[PDB]
Amino acid sequence: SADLYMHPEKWKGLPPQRILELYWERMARLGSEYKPNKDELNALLTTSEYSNVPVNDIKKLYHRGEQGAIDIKGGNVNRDNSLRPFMFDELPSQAQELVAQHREQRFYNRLAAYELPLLAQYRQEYKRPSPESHPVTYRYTSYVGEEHPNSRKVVLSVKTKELGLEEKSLHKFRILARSRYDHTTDIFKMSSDKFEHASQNARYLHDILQRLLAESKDLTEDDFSDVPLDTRHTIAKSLRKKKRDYEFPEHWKRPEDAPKKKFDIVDQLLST
Amino acid sequence: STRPYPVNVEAVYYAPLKLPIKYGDLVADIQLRSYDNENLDFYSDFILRTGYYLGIPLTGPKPLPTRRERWTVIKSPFVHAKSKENFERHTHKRLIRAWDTNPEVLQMLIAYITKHSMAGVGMKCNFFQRSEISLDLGSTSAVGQKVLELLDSPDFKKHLEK
Amino acid sequence: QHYDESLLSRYYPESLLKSIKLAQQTIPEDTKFRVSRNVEFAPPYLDDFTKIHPFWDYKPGMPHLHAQEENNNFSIFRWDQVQQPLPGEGNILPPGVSLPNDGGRKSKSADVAAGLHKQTGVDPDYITRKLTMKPLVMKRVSNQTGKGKIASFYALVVVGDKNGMVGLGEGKSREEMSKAIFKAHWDAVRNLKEIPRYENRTIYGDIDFRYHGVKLHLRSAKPGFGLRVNHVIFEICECAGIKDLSGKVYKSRNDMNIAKGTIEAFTKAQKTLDEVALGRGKKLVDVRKVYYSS
Amino acid sequence: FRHLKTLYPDIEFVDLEEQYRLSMVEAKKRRGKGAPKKMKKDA
Amino acid sequence: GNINNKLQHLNNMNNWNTQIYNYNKNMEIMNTMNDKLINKLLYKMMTLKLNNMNINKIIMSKTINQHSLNKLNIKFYYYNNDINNNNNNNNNNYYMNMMNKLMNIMNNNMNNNLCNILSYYYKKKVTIEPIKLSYIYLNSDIFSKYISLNDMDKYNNGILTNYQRMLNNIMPKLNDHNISMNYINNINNINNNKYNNMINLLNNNNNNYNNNNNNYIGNINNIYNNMTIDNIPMDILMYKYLVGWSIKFKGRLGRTSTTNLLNGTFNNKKYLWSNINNNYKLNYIPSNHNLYNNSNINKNGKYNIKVKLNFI
RNA sequence: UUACAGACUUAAGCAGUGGAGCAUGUUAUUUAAUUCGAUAAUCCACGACUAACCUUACCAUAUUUUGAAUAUUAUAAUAAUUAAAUUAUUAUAUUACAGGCGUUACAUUGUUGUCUUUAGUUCGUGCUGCAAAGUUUUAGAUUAAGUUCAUAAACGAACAAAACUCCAUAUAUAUAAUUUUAAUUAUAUAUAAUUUUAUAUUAUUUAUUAAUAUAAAGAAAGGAAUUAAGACAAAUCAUAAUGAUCCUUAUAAUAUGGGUAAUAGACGUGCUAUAAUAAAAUGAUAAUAAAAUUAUAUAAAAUAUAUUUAAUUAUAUUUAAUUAA
Ligand SMILES: [K+]
Ligand SMILES: [K+]
Ligand SMILES: [K+]
Ligand SMILES: [Mg+2]
Ligand SMILES: [Mg+2]
Ligand SMILES: [Mg+2]
Ligand SMILES: [Mg+2]
Ligand SMILES: [Mg+2]
Ligand SMILES: [Mg+2]
Ligand SMILES: [Mg+2]
Ligand SMILES: [Mg+2]
Ligand SMILES: [Mg+2]
Ligand SMILES: [Mg+2]
Ligand SMILES: [Mg+2]
Ligand SMILES: [Mg+2]
Ligand SMILES: [Mg+2]
Ligand SMILES: [Mg+2]
Repeated sequence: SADLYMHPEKWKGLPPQRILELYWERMARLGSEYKPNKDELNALLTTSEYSNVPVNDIKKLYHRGEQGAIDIKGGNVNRDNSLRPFMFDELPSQAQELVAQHREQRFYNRLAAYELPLLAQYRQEYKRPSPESHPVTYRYTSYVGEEHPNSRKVVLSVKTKELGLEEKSLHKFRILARSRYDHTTDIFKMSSDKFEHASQNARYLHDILQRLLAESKDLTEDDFSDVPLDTRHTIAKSLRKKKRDYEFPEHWKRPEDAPKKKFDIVDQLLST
Repeated sequence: STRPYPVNVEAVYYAPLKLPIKYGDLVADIQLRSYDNENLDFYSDFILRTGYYLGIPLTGPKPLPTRRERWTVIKSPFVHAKSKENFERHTHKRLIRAWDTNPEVLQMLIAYITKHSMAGVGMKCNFFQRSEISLDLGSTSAVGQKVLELLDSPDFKKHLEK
Repeated sequence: QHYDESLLSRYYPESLLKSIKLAQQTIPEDTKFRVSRNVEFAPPYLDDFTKIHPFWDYKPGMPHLHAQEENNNFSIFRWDQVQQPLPGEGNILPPGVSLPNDGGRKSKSADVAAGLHKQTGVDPDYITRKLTMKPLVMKRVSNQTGKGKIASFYALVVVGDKNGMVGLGEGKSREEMSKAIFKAHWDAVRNLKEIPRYENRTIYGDIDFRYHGVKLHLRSAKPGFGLRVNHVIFEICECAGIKDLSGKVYKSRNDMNIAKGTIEAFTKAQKTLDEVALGRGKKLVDVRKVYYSS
Repeated sequence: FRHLKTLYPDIEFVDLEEQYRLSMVEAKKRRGKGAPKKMKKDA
Repeated sequence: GNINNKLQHLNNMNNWNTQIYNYNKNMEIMNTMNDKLINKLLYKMMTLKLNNMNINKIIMSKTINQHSLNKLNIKFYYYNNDINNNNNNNNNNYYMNMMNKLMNIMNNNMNNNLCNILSYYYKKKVTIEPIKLSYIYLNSDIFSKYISLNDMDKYNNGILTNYQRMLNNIMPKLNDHNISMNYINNINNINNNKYNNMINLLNNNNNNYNNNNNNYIGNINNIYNNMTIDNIPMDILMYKYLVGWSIKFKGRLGRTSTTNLLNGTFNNKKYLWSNINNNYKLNYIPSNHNLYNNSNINKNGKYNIKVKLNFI
């Protein structure tokens, strides 16, 4: 069990190595908050044969620590094996990096073989929103694993001809949108990042849309029919982009010069 | 009989499968960025495999133009501004697009690929939600407040007196 | 290919059967898989990925970028050993290389014996067991170059079996004196020669030999006389197997030239009684030996 | 580093940079090149 | 082939100690600054003392900070020479030496693990993976630090004739050419084993119209016959054998003196005899070569230890 | 000191420098200060990729004294631990000190400038000389050139290198539901050349050869990076770091203002100009680019004023879109 290391009373009867593993886990997990326990020492004394350590030493080592072991050793002078000869038993650190790369690849391969297939239980059939009842598009942005100010930005885009506005009200809507309407594409796009949360900004754009639609549909005082649509903003945008608006002349086409498929008996015979 | 290798294991040895786009309703744009292409491409391939099993038609990874940043330094610490060293950083970009998918399934994709992300890869996701014109329940600055407080303080009210 | 659950359930673990069933219901049997020539997702070898390799996979319980355990559920509490030992045999010893287990048990005589056997065909056992090597000259020489004085170690050694075979070798090394002695020991064995010995104890008569500036006067001696000669000549006689000898060195007493002169004298300045008899067609009798014969 | 002696009482860490500085201070005291006692504002 | 396989080339992402990309450039600068500071802090946590005369110095390499979308993994290599209890007994199985105590506070300690403290500094999940290297000449960074900090009594009055000799007998002088040619033969054999597998699987036929569009050759088993994890992986791994090493000294050990020790190979022949192509790390360092410098202070002052290892 | 070779130079050509004004650096001088270097080649728009304050290192005046660090010992305020003591944090105080663009690049780490030469160095074995040493043909041939090849009691190996390579270019495959469109593109992978072939001529060491021309095939024509050694004890202690030595109510720290922008002469490097193979206006279904930049922002269109019909230019008002193929 996960909490077994915290209950040395229950260690009695466990195999020798399991008791040592639970003794090492209690020391690693507690650290400076580790206090010797009698039950723990009793279990460790039972492993004096699995390790061949004198039962007396176990007690000292269990109460003294590294210092106790240094005394049992009799000295603290071990040869300096820092330039010992290589025994072709370990890999260089640069080769261990290439093995790590391969450990990662295999980790992903295993996920794709046996974990990704389980995701098919969550398949849901696309419930397409009708293009006519849902003409507005809200773009949200999310920077995964990052705090980015632009994540709050919300964009609203709709085709004016899909708003269900009459002819006169459609004209007033386009006049009042000003630079936010592109006559060439018929797209009305407005974005807001004024608020701190995207949900707040989405409502703000929604509220403005309702206000603009109400004013455009209230033609009791002014309809702005005399005022023609101003496209100067769109023209400026078009001049900054390159226009490849030329097509091959149709009267230049020579369909009689195209290669004619040849007759291949083998392919004709291999099909029967 | 030899050991059978099922289709799930075999798929790992071949290019990721892609589901056909039926309607063309773009639901999300996932842009991946890294300073190296190798992890970027590997991770992009993994996303396509995750989406397939989730039932998400995916396109890409479309390679976007690599951005290059440049810095020119003088090699010497104090003088000798005639020998200059060049340094650069390349941002590699990939675009994976999702189509004709419900929002819940799309969030599962983003959650899973986030849990199993690679080092040095960044991810921006633009979600597109088609909505109705009229919705139900919908979808003051610090400086201004201090100005009002300041204009009420005695050091300012003592002048505004008319 | 799609396989029935029965077959797949006899090779793959139960925990992985559900994934195989779902994959065989989502991937149509008529799928034409294509090979990617940009990104290599799979390894270069076949693997079902059903078993965790103790080395090629991440160690269960070890922290790493893709560890799936929670930070409070790692199971590596001992850090005194390498967590993932090398796979298979446990070593990467290149084919044709040997693990340097024993060092210092190598014998410069055995290294000379092995190399010389491969290069000249001499028996290793004779070199390592029958031959005795004695350094005669060990000094440092120097060459003046533009970079500076380059020092070198010079070693002159004599080898012999104490039974007539003796050889002189020279060696140079810029690194250490031990390498110079190894080369000299190597050279000496290649120069092994047989020297005539009268009764296997002394030389035939007297020798007055001139080697460059060295004047060597060697006289044969009675049995039990011992070696009463220059110290350089003494060592050579010991290796060669000369027991009784008297002599004096005149003019130049350079050790190097005494050793070479002595070896040359023992070969070019001696004539056996048998060789003298055959050349002259006469019988030569050792009176002392006949006096004690039957 | 100063917070390590209370976060991990069991472990005794050594700051070699700090230790090197303290040794240079004692050495200068022994050569008579120590620092003058700082004047007190009270004076 | 070499750059299309994870076992035959070093990913360029590994050339940088901070492996990160954030759209928010400010957060990326902050993470980079945080990685240097933590690296400095960890260097200060490697020196431990049990008693006045028992100071254990663990040699740590620079940290590899793997920043993913959800977590940060701090990977570093460390070398520790266990000089307190280097016996043949199992007494070490009943107490935690100082190095185990230090490694267990990285992730295991339930109350004050360093990962949780760092998780608040970085505002993301953090893991630390210490990897033990058994020799000091397997990593250029560890090797330089050991010499600089531990071998001073050997080169402070000139390079001892025994010290240099040890630094020249560390590795047997492997013949780089035969090792390079053995590697190229193994690649050719593996490449010729797969071509034969497909040629046979095609000549045996494993819709004629469909026999002009699809490229599916057949069962995965047959295509990869005799290509398993027991023979392919270990034969293609690169940078597996140390073939050269140069250790330089400099500074004041009343004028600075420089001593250079050079022993072995400083090139790779796998790139000349085969279509495999070399890569430059950071666009100026060859891939086989790993160079690091470590300085320290003595009575005279600063001296630098410059070590360069060539792994092919 | 000899000969040869190599560049170095020179020539030719284009545009300049040297002359005028101004910008800028330096010198000199001045100044309370005009901070300090660098200062032949290898300083002089150099450090410096921006000196109004800041930056700042200088000057005047005023002000601070354990100061930014670590540790020790007290005192408290606070939270836990432990049966009121302990431990944590914080503040204050205490003393070792902290701090120093103070001196020393000719004490240093690191970095850099300038140059030379690389078939360069070492190692192994063999061979010659008693030996220190030498390793011999050879002062080889050839190329623009290690370029390519040949050869000798030398033969190998290792690096040094060259190269391999990466880039560019040409082509192929993959990716993009061709409205993030530039598909005439983007970026991953792979291929390609260090070009090849024949033909006549001219030389040769004539052979299984070079120099040329000629026809044929091809998109094929350019770059890169790094070092091997050594010298100038060349630059830097002012990017940061170290020893020694000096300051410690001051050579440390902060604020206000000033200076670094002074001006006789001299020098370096630039800009503008001295008119007609050249300057100035105008050119709206808008002739024709590339590479960069925009969350410590890039700012459209419109309107107003200068200002006149309008345009143009400058600024204001307003702040559309985009945090980006
Ligand atoms: K030799
Ligand atoms: K000023
Ligand atoms: K003019
Ligand atoms: Mg806006
Ligand atoms: Mg305009
Ligand atoms: Mg644009
Ligand atoms: Mg000021
Ligand atoms: Mg100022
Ligand atoms: Mg000081
Ligand atoms: Mg000062
Ligand atoms: Mg100077
Ligand atoms: Mg000789
Ligand atoms: Mg197009
Ligand atoms: Mg100035
Ligand atoms: Mg003009
Ligand atoms: Mg135009
Ligand atoms: Mg405008």
